[PDB]
Amino acid sequence: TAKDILFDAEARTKLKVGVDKLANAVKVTLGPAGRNVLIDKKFGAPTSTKDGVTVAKEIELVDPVENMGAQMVREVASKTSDVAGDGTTTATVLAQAIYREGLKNVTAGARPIDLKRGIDRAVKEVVAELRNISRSISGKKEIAQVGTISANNDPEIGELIAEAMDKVGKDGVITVEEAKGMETELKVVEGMQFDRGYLSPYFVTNSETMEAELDEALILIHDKKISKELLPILEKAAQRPLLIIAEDEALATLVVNKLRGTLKVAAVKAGDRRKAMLEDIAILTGGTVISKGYKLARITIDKDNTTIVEGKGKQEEIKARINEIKGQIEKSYDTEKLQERLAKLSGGVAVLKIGASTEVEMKEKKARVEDALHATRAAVQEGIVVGGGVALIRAAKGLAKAVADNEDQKTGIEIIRRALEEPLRQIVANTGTTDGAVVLEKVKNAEGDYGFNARTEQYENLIEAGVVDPTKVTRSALENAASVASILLTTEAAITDVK
Amino acid sequence: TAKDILFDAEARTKLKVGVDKLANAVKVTLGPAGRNVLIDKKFGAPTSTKDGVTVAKEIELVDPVENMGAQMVREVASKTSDVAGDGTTTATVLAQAIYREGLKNVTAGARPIDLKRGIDRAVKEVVAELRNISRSISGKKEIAQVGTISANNDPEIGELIAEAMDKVGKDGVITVEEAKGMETELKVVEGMQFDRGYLSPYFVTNSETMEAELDEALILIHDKKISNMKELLPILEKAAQSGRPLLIIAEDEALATLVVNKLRGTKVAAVKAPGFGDRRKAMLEDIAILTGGTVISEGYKLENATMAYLGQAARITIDKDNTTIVEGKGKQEEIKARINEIKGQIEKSTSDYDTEKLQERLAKLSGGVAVLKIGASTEVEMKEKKARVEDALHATRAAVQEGIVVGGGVALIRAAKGLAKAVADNEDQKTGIEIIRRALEEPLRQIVANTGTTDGAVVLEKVKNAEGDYGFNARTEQYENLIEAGVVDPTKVTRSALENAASVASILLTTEAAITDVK
Amino acid sequence: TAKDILFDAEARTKLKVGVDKLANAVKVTLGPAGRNVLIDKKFGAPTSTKDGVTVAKEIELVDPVENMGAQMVREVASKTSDVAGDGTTTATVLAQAIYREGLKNVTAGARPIDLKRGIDRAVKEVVAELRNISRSISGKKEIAQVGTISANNDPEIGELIAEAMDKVGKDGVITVEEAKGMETELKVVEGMQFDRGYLSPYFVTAELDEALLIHDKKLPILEKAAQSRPLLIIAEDVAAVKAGDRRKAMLEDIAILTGGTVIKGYKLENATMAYLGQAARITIDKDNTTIVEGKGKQEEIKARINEIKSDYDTEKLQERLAKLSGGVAVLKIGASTEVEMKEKKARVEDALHATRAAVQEGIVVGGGVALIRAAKGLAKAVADNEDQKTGIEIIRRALEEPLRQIVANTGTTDGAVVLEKVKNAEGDYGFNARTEQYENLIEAGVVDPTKVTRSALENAASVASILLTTEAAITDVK
Amino acid sequence: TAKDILFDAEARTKLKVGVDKLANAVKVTLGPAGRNVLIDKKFGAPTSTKDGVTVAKEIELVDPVENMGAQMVREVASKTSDVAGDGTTTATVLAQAIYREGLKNVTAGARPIDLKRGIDRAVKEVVAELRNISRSISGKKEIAQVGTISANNDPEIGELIAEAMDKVGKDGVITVEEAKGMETELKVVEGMQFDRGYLSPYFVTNSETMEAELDEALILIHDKKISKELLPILEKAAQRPLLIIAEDGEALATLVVNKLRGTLKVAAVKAPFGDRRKAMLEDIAILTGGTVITMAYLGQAARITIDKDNTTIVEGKGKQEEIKARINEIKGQIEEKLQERLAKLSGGVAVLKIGASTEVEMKEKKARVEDALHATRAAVQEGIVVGGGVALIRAAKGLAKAVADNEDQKTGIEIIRRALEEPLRQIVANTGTTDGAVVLEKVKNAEGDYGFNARTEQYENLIEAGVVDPTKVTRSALENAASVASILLTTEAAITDVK
Ligand SMILES: [Ca+2]
Ligand SMILES: [Ca+2]
Ligand SMILES: [Ca+2]
Repeated sequence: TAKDILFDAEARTKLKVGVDKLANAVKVTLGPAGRNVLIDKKFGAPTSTKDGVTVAKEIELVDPVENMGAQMVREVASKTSDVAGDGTTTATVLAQAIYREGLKNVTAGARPIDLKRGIDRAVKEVVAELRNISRSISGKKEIAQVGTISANNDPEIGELIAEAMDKVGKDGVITVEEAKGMETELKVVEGMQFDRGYLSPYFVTNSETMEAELDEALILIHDKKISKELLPILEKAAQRPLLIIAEDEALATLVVNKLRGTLKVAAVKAGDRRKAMLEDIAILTGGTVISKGYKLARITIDKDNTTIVEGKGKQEEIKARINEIKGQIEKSYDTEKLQERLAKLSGGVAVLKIGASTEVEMKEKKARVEDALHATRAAVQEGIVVGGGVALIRAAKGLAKAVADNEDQKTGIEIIRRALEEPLRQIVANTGTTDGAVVLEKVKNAEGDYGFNARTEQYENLIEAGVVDPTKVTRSALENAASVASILLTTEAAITDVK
Repeated sequence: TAKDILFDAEARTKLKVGVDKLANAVKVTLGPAGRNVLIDKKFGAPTSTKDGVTVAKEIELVDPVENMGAQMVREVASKTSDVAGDGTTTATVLAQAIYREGLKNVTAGARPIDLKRGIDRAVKEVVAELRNISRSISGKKEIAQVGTISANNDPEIGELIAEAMDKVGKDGVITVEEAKGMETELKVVEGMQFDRGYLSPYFVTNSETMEAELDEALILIHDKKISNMKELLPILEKAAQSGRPLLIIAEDEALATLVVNKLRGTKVAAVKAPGFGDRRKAMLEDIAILTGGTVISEGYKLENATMAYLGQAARITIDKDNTTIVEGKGKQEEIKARINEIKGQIEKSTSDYDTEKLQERLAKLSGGVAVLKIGASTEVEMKEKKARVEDALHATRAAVQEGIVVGGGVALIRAAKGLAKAVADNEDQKTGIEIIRRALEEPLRQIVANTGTTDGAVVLEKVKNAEGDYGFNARTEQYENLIEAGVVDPTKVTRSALENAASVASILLTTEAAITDVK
Repeated sequence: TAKDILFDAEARTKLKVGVDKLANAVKVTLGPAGRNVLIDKKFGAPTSTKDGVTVAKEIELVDPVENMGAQMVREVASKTSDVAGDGTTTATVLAQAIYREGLKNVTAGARPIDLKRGIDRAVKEVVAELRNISRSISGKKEIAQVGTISANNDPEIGELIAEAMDKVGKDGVITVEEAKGMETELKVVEGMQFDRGYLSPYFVTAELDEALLIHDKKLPILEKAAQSRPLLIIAEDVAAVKAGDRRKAMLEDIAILTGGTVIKGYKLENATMAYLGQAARITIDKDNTTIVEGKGKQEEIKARINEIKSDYDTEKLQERLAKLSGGVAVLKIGASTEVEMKEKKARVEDALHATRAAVQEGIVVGGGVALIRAAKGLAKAVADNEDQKTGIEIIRRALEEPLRQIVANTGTTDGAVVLEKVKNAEGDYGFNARTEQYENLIEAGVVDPTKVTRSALENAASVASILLTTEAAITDVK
Repeated sequence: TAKDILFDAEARTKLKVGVDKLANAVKVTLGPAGRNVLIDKKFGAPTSTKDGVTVAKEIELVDPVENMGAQMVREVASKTSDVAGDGTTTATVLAQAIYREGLKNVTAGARPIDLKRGIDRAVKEVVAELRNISRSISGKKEIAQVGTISANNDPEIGELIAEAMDKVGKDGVITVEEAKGMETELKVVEGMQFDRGYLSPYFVTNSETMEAELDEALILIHDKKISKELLPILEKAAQRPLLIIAEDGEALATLVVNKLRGTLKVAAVKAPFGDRRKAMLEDIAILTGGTVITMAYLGQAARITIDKDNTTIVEGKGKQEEIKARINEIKGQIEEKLQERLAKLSGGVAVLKIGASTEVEMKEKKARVEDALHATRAAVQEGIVVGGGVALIRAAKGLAKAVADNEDQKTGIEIIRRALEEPLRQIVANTGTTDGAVVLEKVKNAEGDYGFNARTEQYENLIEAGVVDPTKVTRSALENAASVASILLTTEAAITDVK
């Protein structure tokens, strides 16, 4: 269709309006002092949410140029919680500050590409200093402590996550499921996980976790493309859910039936490494690959992940596949990919069964366990830092190592320096305090983990009081915010359809 | 869809208009002097109602942000009369007062978070003082006295409610049904109650009470989710040959078939199974042996279709929060054996948790269901006094729990004495406390205002300077002793009205943004 | 659906506009001098009517709040005519006057509730005095005269009602059908009638010969009884009629008069057709169901009478004795042509209904004079304050409105003098709008049943009291 | 339908508005300093691209006359990247500058046709001088250098391109597929290609590459026209896709509906004229194992790729002695186009199997090879000039040989003179510096390969620094730009439908 094109300053200023509309909406929920946001419904009472992810997913604008900038910062900041599980709102606040002060200097005559270089060099040094203050977590002692903090002072949850990672390892597969009663238990079952996600978002079973739950599901292994093709195998299977695994018209047939009352299915994709894993996935679930003269318990489907929990094969035939994998190990960079498959079959999947007195309390703990698990998995990888937005301020000391080739690149370093204070400035601002300018000054002049705690409105040691953020959360927020702001600063044109 | 966003003062002020539109409409019906509200109808004469709940259900606004505030106060205040049986309009009047005075101070420089803390600390002390001034109701004598007051001075109803609570206890299951004649009687029949709702409001039989009533219904017990609408077709078709309604008890768009089929023609309802996990499979058997049927586990829904496996009961009532099975057709023989089985498992007493967890299951099959059959000379007279029994029953149920206090809004004023124990960390928190102090007078000030007098300021002064149960009775327009005169409220109603009102008023003060779709 | 809300003065003022629009349309038809109203139709010539009820049923307004006030008065004033024969327009005129003066004082600062208390106290005393001046009607001579006046001065119609009420009694069942010829014949036939009626609007046909089903509780017999005779279905659920403690006792009474039995050891699915009571002819319209010649056992019906023959309950089942022992008189009216027959047959039904009401609560002077005479009872009305006293005064001036509208419809501007000459006079002296002369209205034949007059005032004060106490009007957004 | 007509200057001015909107949007992506362009999406985050080809395809205008000017320049400039593999953005920048100065002199009173004559004489001289300063590429040493440059300094890619051209020759057919594993290999099979592509774009299997890919399809040779008729033999092979090769309407649309729907994947390609087309039909039979005009008459093998202007068959179904029998028959005629007939079967097709560590890196490396392969074929053909827009400035010395009859024709010569420096002026402008006027004068004064490198923002020798463009790219962008700009200068009327 026809287009409307905006150029340079007129395009960048209108993008700022959309970025500001997104940020100002989500940033009021930042921190423990975050305020309440009302999201209207079509009928009934509205939704009261203090979560910044809920507010962000509802943000949409009438003006397409403003909506572009709002959707740009949304997609980039959303990639923070994908590999971490927290910090989307922090990245959004940072992205607004980096882009606001960047445009001010671009208007002043600074080169946008030099401001980008100064930002990119400043970010590498802030992350460097950020890892210097990072404290790694390993062992069932301090792992259970991180899980207890993320579970809001629940030591029984921390040990459940600690003893789970002591079986399959720190890189192992951990799954949370509902128990059969008050007792919470931990067991390990045969299963694997790969990096192929769902083909369409319409396969999501519950928007709470954005996953797809298939209970007692049949598995279909196919090495060819999709575009349905074979009705009888698919139609007769509807007489238990079915997971279809192919190499790629037929997708629309599965989406309509997914929303339909019956025929509940999901579609997940799978060189020669894929041919061997399909037979390995079929030997685990007892199925048969179709490639080869073939003609015609729980499965969790995430965005980037697919996990088969307790796939039922033959116990002896699955172990016979293990002998073939390690047998080829002794016969050989190429051997690294083969040993990965060895840990998937023999490693298993640790399942965390959570239960409570009532059903609403059983789903209460399951919500906290999945949150505590996701945060602890990130704390084991890149470590932990001080929360409350202080770690970004402490990491500002590393800016002295940033080298600016000219004045404009030095300005970009100053933009990052002033942006690091914005998350803490907003956390104090959400308390309704008019003195928040002094609060930032005391925390900045201090050292270490000393900072302002917005929950009790008291100055104390944040790590000692349980206020901490995963290092992966803090560094990803700054990297993503600086990424989207640099793309918007260097954007000379904005193209959109005509209404 | 694209969104429009309001921020801070502009959002809170727009939300206040919706709360005022809701409150000003419902509050004219408060008290015995409450005035009449005309509600337009599609065709014919309009509906005249003095009931604040009926007026509240009709309130809807064109402005999306204003409608949000109106629906916020509506849902939270509706929870007052949900558990306590009354107090919805009082919760709305209190919510408008706390929110109005709250917004005045926010624009004056007060932090909303410290106001909320001052609000919450004041309410905890006012509820505390309500507990101290509350008279606990116990014993067959005064229970009938409370039931007589709630019945509008009918001694027969109070004695009937008191006798019902004597058979099944305080927590027993009591239902109100129509009788066959002028004689009012009480019948205790075998049954139980579990908390589960219908899977869709379209199953509701009588939209006035929002209940699904089934006479001589068939009970289908299944422990797994049904998404099929295929394997269940032969057993559902075999129920059409019987002609009696069907209640499907399962774990769970297959429910859309039964919702549309029963709405447009031929009469069945479905609810979720009670509990979960291993405790669900055991309760489904108790809900089976009681109704005279068997559980379908892994038999199957497709094959093995037998009406002997289906249970049946005389009457089954399903509200949104609960499902009641009255007079199950299961024989008394195996029911006695099921009791000794659970009592034998309770005699083992292994885990301290499972000990009382199993007794909750035993008490449902032991105490049964007490049925109150109400009748009169004419059919229209029975429907009048049947609604009075259902109101008097729910009022007495709440009176036995938390006690009773003085009505006429005086208990809220008397409970202000507890504000001296409310500690304030700063002036903003102290401001939130005096916001609660001025809000407690609002229910009485509105009750007096509904009399039409301009002297309400003087009436509020006499009652506050009075002592104990002395207050103004808006019905007779006389200063007297309200408890001696029969003006009383369950303590649960009064404390829930203030708690809910302060809850929704605190959320709106802490609301910095309002998101709504573009028109 | 979103709503628009009005409060207090704004709400009640717009409600008054709708009430004024309804009253001003119907009140021009009041009295014998009432004027003419044209009602548009879809195609052809419009309908012209002097009847206030016809104009009332056509009143619908575009403004929802104004329409609510019009439908309020319409529904309440229509209840006056449930059993009246007249008086629907009078109740609307009274409701307009009470509500107008009510709002007028509410704006002046009077409490609406104190006005309502004064209104209700004033009505009880007016109705009390209305019964003191009322004259009871009993005996075939007085009933024949009242029936003649209700027949538009037809002496034989009044005698027909009197002789029919002479054999079956004052409370007896009287029905009207069409004669088979010129002769108008009255004959007492066996049967009973109750107050129930058809459960739906349809099946008007309801004339059923050889009815040939009594079911107390909530299928194959319908197809069985169809071949071998229209069936009547009496149950609590080719015609069906609805059926507390005295309900089942009368089910056996109908089962004895009919040749069947009540279908609780009887199942409606397994019930034989021999249990179906068969009568001669059944006539069912809306509020009544008439059974004629139930064809039951004369020995069983005579035995059930002896079975019947502690205070209000003893007289409750004593009315069932009049069902079996008493009969149903049939009035068959005929003439030379069908146009003169069906018209005269409708005049008998309208005259019988008025005569039935005159026997119950009595008769009072017409022309709106009874409401003015009954104003003397207001001296017994006790006022607790000045606001309630103004409520007494509202009713006082309201009672003059019906007579003032009758004189206004004559087109004269002298109606103010006619109202004063009536109030200064005592007794039955009044103004006859037919001859436009002063005379005694009872001797002149101008009279209304006391039930008609008291119901118009009680209903008018009722609907006007609700509107004065209405603080809110909620309507759907356009 | 009714029309709106604009005449002369009124029509040419409106066309310029559309030309400017196309150029100004695409030109910000020109050069290594090119800046991002945000293109809106129906839902989700918008597309951010630095590619001028992606931006150009999105430009569409509301005004009909303005859209004509944008579509004229876009289609003509797209022919640059079609044959030469690149330079479609440069052609748009040149066409904007030529048409801008053209209209400016037409308003000054210069005859448009003499401006066109002056432009065309100048282009022939600039292209001639561009050939003089070009450097021919030959041998495995020079080809490996060009392939490594187009691969962003990846010696494995440059050597593979030179090795592939070492077998099939300079003009031989080279195709790129995806390898079955980590190892990158090379294989040669017996195949041929012809200049006839697909009949309809709806047969495209893969998008954004403007092509169609048939994996393991069947070939049918038909000498007549296809207008349901031959359907009886079509469903016999429907129980694998098939490739129909015939002279061509009615039944062609039936295959279009079956394409987008996904039932019986098929593609139609015109037969390669007269007796010569039937002669190549036998070569398309014997080599492909089919029979000219039954399931025995349809050959097949490997994968068939179908471009717009091209179609390729791979590896054939023919027997080893069967292909040699027809090769001896064509070689039977001794004593100019008959040599190209036997150069197809005997030439073969070189298949490039590209692979990487993961599946995501393979498609990034594969597209890198496909761009390098297309860039190398232009280097071996017309040579290589200096990049960075310097070759257009150096070739301006050839304007002395251009003979101008009158002043208007001399004006056209100078229009080309000022336009040749426009691409370099835009590359420096994309850096954000306001001093770019100095960079242009400093490069113009220097001689040879000395020019400005916008990647490092420093002056150097561009040929030794890796900055180079194929001569075919530079000369085509100028010839295409001057072509469309001359048509618009001579356009006296613009006719378009009424809205
Ligand atoms: Ca809405
Ligand atoms: Ca209407
Ligand atoms: Ca859009």
